Amino acid sequence: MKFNPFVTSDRSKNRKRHFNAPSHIRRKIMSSPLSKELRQKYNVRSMPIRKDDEVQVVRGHYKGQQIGKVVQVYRKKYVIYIERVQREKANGTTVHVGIHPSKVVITRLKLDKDRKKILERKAKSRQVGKEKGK
Amino acid sequence: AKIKARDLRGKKKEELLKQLDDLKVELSQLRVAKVTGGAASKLSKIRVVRKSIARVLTVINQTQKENLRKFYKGKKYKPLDLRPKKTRAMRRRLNKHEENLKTKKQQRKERLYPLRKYAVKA
Amino acid sequence: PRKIEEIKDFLLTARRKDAKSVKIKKNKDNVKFKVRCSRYLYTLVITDKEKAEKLKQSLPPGLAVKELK
Amino acid sequence: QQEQTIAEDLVVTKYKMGGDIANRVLRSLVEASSSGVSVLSLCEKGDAMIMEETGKIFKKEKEMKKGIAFPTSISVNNCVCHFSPLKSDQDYILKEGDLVKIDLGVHVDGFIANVAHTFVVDVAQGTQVTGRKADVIKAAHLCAEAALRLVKPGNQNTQVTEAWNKVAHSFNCTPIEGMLSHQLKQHVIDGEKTIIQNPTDQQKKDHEKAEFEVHEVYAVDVLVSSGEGKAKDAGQRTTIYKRDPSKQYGLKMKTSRAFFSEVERRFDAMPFTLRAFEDEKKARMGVVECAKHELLQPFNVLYEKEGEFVAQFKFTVLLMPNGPMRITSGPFEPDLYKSEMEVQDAELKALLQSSASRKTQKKKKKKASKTAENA
Amino acid sequence: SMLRLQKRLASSVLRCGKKKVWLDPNETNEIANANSRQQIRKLIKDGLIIRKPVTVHSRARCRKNTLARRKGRHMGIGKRKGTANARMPEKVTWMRRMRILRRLLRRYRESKKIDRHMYHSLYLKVKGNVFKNKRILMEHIHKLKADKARKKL
Amino acid sequence: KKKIRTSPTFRRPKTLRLRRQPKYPRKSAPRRNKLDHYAIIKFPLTTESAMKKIEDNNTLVFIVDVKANKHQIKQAVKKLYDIDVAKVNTLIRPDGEKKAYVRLAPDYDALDVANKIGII
RNA sequence: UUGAAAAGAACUUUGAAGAGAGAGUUCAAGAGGGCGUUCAAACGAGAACUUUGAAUCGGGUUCAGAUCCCCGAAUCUUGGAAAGCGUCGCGGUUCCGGCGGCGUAAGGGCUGGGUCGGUCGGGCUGGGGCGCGAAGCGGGGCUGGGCGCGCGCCGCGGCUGGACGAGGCGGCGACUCUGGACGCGAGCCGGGCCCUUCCCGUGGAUCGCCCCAGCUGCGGCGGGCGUCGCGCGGCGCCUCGCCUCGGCCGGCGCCUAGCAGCCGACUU
RNA sequence: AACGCAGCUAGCUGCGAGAAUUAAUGUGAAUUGCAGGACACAUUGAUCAUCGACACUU
Repeated sequence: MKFNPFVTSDRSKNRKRHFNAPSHIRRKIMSSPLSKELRQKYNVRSMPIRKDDEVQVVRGHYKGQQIGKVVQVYRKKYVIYIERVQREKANGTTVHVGIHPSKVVITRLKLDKDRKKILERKAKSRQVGKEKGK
Repeated sequence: AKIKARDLRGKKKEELLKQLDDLKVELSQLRVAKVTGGAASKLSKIRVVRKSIARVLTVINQTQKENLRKFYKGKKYKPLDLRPKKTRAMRRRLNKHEENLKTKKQQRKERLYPLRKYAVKA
Repeated sequence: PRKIEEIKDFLLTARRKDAKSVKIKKNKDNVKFKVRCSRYLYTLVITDKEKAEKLKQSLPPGLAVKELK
Repeated sequence: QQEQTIAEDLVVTKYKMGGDIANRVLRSLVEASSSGVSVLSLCEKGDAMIMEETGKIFKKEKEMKKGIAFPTSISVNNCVCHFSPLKSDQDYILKEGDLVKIDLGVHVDGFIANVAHTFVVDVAQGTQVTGRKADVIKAAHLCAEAALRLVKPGNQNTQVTEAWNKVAHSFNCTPIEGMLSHQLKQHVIDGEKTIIQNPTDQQKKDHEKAEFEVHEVYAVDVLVSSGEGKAKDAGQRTTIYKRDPSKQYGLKMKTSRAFFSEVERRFDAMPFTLRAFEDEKKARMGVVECAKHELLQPFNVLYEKEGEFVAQFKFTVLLMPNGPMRITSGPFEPDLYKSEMEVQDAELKALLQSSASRKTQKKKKKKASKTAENA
Repeated sequence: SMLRLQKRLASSVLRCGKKKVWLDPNETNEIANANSRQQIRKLIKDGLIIRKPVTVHSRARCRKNTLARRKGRHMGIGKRKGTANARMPEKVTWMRRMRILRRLLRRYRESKKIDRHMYHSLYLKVKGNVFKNKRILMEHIHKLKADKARKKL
Repeated sequence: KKKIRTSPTFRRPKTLRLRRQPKYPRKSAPRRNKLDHYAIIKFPLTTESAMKKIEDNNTLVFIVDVKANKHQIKQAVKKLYDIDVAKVNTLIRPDGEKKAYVRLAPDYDALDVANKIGII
């Protein structure tokens, strides 16, 4: 179950540590999986979402195979905006629909120097998990 | 330009006062350009100048106080802010040297009769 | 405002270093000469108009002379 | 009632007489540019040549109104419109490869011609223009032909507006939100039956719908941004004002009354600049109160992001019973701009492609009308 | 349309009340755009805003009657409603007679018609309400002098 | 005949009083002046009845700090702009600022001083 | 406590509006923002009620502050008329929101209670001097004649722009009129300068006055007699009609049961 | 306790004329109602947390 007396299994406290959590911890709540092929180039399973990286929806009304990149990450409302996922406002103008980052898979990773750490930090920790089985 | 704080920390006082009192000119100009309608290209700069004037003054004061610590190091008395301020009742506490002084009678009873490490079998 | 009765002590009160201006007003009957100083506006009231054109000519230089007629 | 329409000969002759003097001074001033020519000197040179040849013509008759309708505006790369600098303002020595937009207008008898053009400083005759400059300039030029050929009587503002959107975003550029291309009439530089582009929801809910009619003279302005299409002023001083006639307010300050009376004695409801008063201090501290109490509408200089390129084309057009007719056109060579992006909507390709082979003569459209019943 | 402003400024520059301020009801629009004092003053020399004359409170009803009460036409027994001490104070009449009689008795002292030994006698005669008025004191002196000038004979 | 007292009351004698000469200063550095010239004057006014003052009365009007007296206002307008101040007036306005009516010298003109500042 | 997400209701239509009727979003609007005194006129849509009209001091100033701001003075006359105010007039319509004229029965009090000669304020005259129309001097300029000058009225000439008719089994050239602007024919007529001349300023004479010189009287009126005139008039005496121009001094002169005039109050 | 501080700000909140924060250390691409402007992301860093430096009107 949970054998730690200093973390809580409480409902109303787990919800308060979520809905007004600070915005750098709120970054890693908004994580997202990878494809089944990009878990083989790297050795990572999930990774926090970024401003500009190609992604696709897998659940919901906009379910499709269209690799459209992220164009805004909006942590105040726990949501991201996709390029070719919009919605015709009745006015004539066109707004975006926001979707949750647990519902999208990343098929292209915006890679620079800060990603190469956290993609190698999560990679080294999964070989240490395989030497405790010998 | 980029008014970086660690950049400023190698300089003398005159160019830290030079770069201050002209940054205090543009802040006065934007307050002129705020009472005449203005424009957000000018009025989103008011915070940029203010938090830069705050940045130059801290690099002055952190370097000023740094020289006062270097000057009163080996002194019997330091001024009443250059001496530490943990809390009030932890300054009334005895110093380390006097926190464990034993009388000459006391350190004879600890010399002749030390606590032995014994062990009782059964 | 003091009133100067005689002409001779009007020229010296006008040629002081602090006397700023002279303003001449020609009324119907007489001519009043007014000299502004630091503390007082001194007034010379004189009626003989042949002397009033003499006195305007007999004034020290560098002293403002704006007539009021 | 009293004011004549374009139903007379001399009226259209005065429209020609304004448009060609604007074209003559515009071509001479474009050719008279180089890397380095002072913008203030250019605006002086433009208003000097307009005053010079306005003093040349029609001087037998002492009461005819003619002269500077819209003063000379010389904008920059980032800049948007209406930049006429002052003496105490800071002037830009021009430089190789800079987007220069030249705008000016001339009125005859209360009949107004306005013309603006956009090009590049000192691209040589063997050298050619590339990149995002060429993208946004060919964007605005295809928006110019889309206005030139999508305005016909019976339409609305909506068709040309929402075809400009597709042209500029097939160039992946954006029309700036909230401009008005104006209705011209007798001594009226702006009526109400206008053209919006890219409107926000209050300014299009309140933009009253209308229909292009016959015997009608419109000025079309196109300002396409190579960025977001959301321009705003930056604190640069507005030096161009016009007098709004219906407003009545008696100014309390003596300075502003002297200013507003000199405006009446020099130009009635015509746009003007603050250089003309040559003691500008008194004019500035009068024009503060005048602009506050709605007595002079300003022409606010706008900018955009650092690194932008906003292209402008303004021309008037005349509605005959034949339809719209071009009377002024800025001197443009579309071949020199190399833009990889262009309009890709195939119907809009054929729509803009149709009129390219049409601009051959203005009499071939009526010459073949006798041949229609021939076979 | 609404001229509460222009009525108020007009009464200031005319230095009168708002009762006496006439606005021209035909040229309402020229008056109505007047937001300052100088623009009010402009409309006063141009004759649109006029200070009305004072209403008439003439004194002709009450000055004819003064000329008839100067003669005593309205005094009577039954038009008076104060005491004879309240109408004309009886101290003031005594305080008048003693001015009149002592001054004429002082006229005869330095004009040498009476000596001191009669002036100081007749002064106490005036004090004791002996002499009714001036034409009684005067010929009482003439009879008093003649017999005293006859005691010299 | 030397220890003599002709005064019937023993008044306390006057003993010597030394002055302070401390071993160490109480506070580290002298504090920096926070109400300098650039913090006296906050912004100038541009309202329409403030514009009856520049031409028609030869004066600027600023919004100055409440902790500033008329000598500190006069020393500031001269220091920022290199000009000559005739007299200053003040009133604390009901918003809570302090509106100063600084009048320039008659040799100078406030139409050109407001030109260099920028409310013109 | 809307809803998963604001996709929070485009557009049309009645109304001045709040409010509706179609339309649209949504699985859902049975989820639509706390949602599971009289009369007349004016402005306005609308009028018993709104607005307009009739029944340490002085001066200025604002939409709102002034003994605080500006200007000026400070701690009968100077201030003082250059300011206010009352009128009258010109210019001008957000410079104009500026400027000039003219004005400011009984009840009391005041003076003298006087004649005449000398002196003085004086009043008057002679010598000399002062102001001036005008002859004349310095001259300014709506006069009388000439000249550059209106970039004129009327008509003519040439240039250039515009427009139009006509035509081909998408192809281009020709013809004509007028507008601008100039020059021409002074045919026409309006505004300024040069000479005597229109016109004021200055000095001397008459004329009017004053200084010096001469006396304490000079200037003026009405009736009878005489009476003449080139609108203007006039003269000499007597006067029981006159003002004796008045003050001081000095022979000189006494109202004395007190007058003469002038003003002025309200009372019984 | 009082009073002040935001480009658009009244309340709550935060802060003290360096005034919805400065520096340093982690972290590593945003804050967000509208805008604006930084930000090669190692020629140094938006943001949030921390908090040991500096500052702290009456």
